[PDB]
Amino acid sequence: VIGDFNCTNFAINDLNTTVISEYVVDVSYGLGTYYILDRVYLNTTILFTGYFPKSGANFRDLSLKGTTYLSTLWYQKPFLSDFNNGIFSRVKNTKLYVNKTLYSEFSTIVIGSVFINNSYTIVVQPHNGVLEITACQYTMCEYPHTICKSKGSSRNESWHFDKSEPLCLFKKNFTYNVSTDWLYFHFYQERGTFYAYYADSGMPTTFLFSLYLGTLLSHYYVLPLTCNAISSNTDNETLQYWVTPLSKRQYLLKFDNRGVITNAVDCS
Ligand SMILES: *[C@@H]1O[C@H](CO)[C@@H](O[C@@H]2O[C@H](CO)[C@@H](O[C@@H]3O[C@H](CO[C@H]4O[C@H](CO)[C@@H](O)[C@H](O)[C@@H]4O)[C@@H](O)[C@H](O[C@H]4O[C@H](CO)[C@@H](O)[C@H](O)[C@@H]4O)[C@@H]3O)[C@H](O)[C@H]2NC(C)=O)[C@H](O)[C@H]1NC(C)=O
Ligand SMILES: *[C@@H]1O[C@H](CO)[C@@H](O[C@@H]2O[C@H](CO)[C@@H](O)[C@H](O)[C@H]2NC(C)=O)[C@H](O)[C@H]1NC(C)=O
Ligand SMILES: *[C@@H]1O[C@H](CO)[C@@H](O)[C@H](O)[C@H]1NC(C)=O
Ligand SMILES: *[C@@H]1O[C@H](CO)[C@@H](O)[C@H](O)[C@H]1NC(C)=O
Ligand SMILES: *[C@@H]1O[C@H](CO)[C@@H](O)[C@H](O)[C@H]1NC(C)=O
Ligand SMILES: *[C@@H]1O[C@H](CO)[C@@H](O)[C@H](O)[C@H]1NC(C)=O
Ligand SMILES: *[C@@H]1O[C@H](CO)[C@@H](O)[C@H](O)[C@H]1NC(C)=O
Ligand SMILES: *[C@@H]1O[C@H](CO)[C@@H](O)[C@H](O)[C@H]1NC(C)=O
Repeated sequence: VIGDFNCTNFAINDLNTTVISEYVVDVSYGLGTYYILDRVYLNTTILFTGYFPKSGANFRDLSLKGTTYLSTLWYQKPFLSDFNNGIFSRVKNTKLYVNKTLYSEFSTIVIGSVFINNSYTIVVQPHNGVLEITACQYTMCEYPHTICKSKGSSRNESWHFDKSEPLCLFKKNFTYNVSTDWLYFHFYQERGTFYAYYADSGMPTTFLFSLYLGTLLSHYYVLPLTCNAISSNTDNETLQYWVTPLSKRQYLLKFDNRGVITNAVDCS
């Protein structure tokens, strides 16, 4: 389980027939890199040490799409994952349509330790062009999940059950371009402070925020999304949420004559 609160008994089983899809990290076009502090480098190559993916390591696609039933096995290892120093995410923006109006969906991620309301859980959730980010003492469900608010779902949304508002260290919204095909994120921790970088356009990420927690984060989980759409019998659309571990690595970075990181090399 994530959490421990019994949010519902409705339509749960032990279905085993789901496996992690995997793909190979390739930073040669600047994927997995980020812009350095407030600096601009031009038409040059730099050696820099930062929280980066290992080149040639695997990404794991942790996105889960459901329709009605939830497997208990989705709420365990290998999906419930160790956070260590941090993670890099490559996220497909699943662009749906209703009456020729565009809607943007992708999986929520939660980052935490015990997921009990005596500890802070970070949550990053899309709301169709608004990225809502919070860090609160959420009463996380045993079996948390989200819904397609655009197309609808056979079950209600539930990932926490707080009746009164919980205590929060952080709560902000960031806009993102709903038309882009991919979002990139770095989430990492150093000396009890969490750091988030993202990009909605291009591959190199840029700083969103940092947050003092004092405590070590230890786990992350990508919430199942339940939808009446997003499948081969209705639209051929898919979720994808690729993650890979960060570590403190030395990279070569190449900046063009307008300060964009165009290429990188993991030196080991
Ligand atoms: C912070 O987060 C913690 C969890 O980490 C929350 O603590 C839980 O809170 C819930 C809701 O109050 C508790 O659930 C309720 O427990 C009652 C007592 O359980 C005993 O009695 C039942 C029989 O009634 C036995 O089966 C059981 O083994 C225990 O011996 C139950 O009486 C409640 O059931 C009633 O309400 C539900 C509501 O859905 C109905 O469906 C039932 O029919 C029935 O009417 C209910 O189960 C839970 O026990 C708490 N857990 C712990 C570990 O304390 C905190 O509430 C939360 N704090 C804040 C501020 O949000
Ligand atoms: C951040 O974005 C969220 C999601 O859009 C906003 O939450 C909604 O706010 C309206 C107006 O108060 C409510 O009617 C909705 O019920 C809220 N939830 C959802 C899921 O839409 C939120 O107001 C924004 N701002 C902040 C500071 O959180
Ligand atoms: C969860 O809640 C329902 C309704 O109260 C109950 O029937 C079910 O036995 C509960 N399961 C657990 C593990 O608490
Ligand atoms: C579930 O899948 C795992 C991993 O392949 C396997 O070890 C296990 O025996 C399976 N159990 C059932 C009942 O399918
Ligand atoms: C960029 O750097 C290369 C290598 O020094 C040089 O040949 C080129 O003229 C430079 N171009 C600009 C626009 O600075
Ligand atoms: C969803 O919420 C509505 C309104 O509270 C309720 O009527 C319905 O029974 C709920 N269904 C489930 C599966 O939770
Ligand atoms: C949004 O993304 C699309 C596709 O990448 C791009 O054509 C468009 O210019 C972007 N708009 C904004 C405001 O960034
Ligand atoms: C999904 O793609 C396949 C191959 O093109 C096609 O047979 C199928 O009908 C498509 N499904 C929908 C809902 O269009």
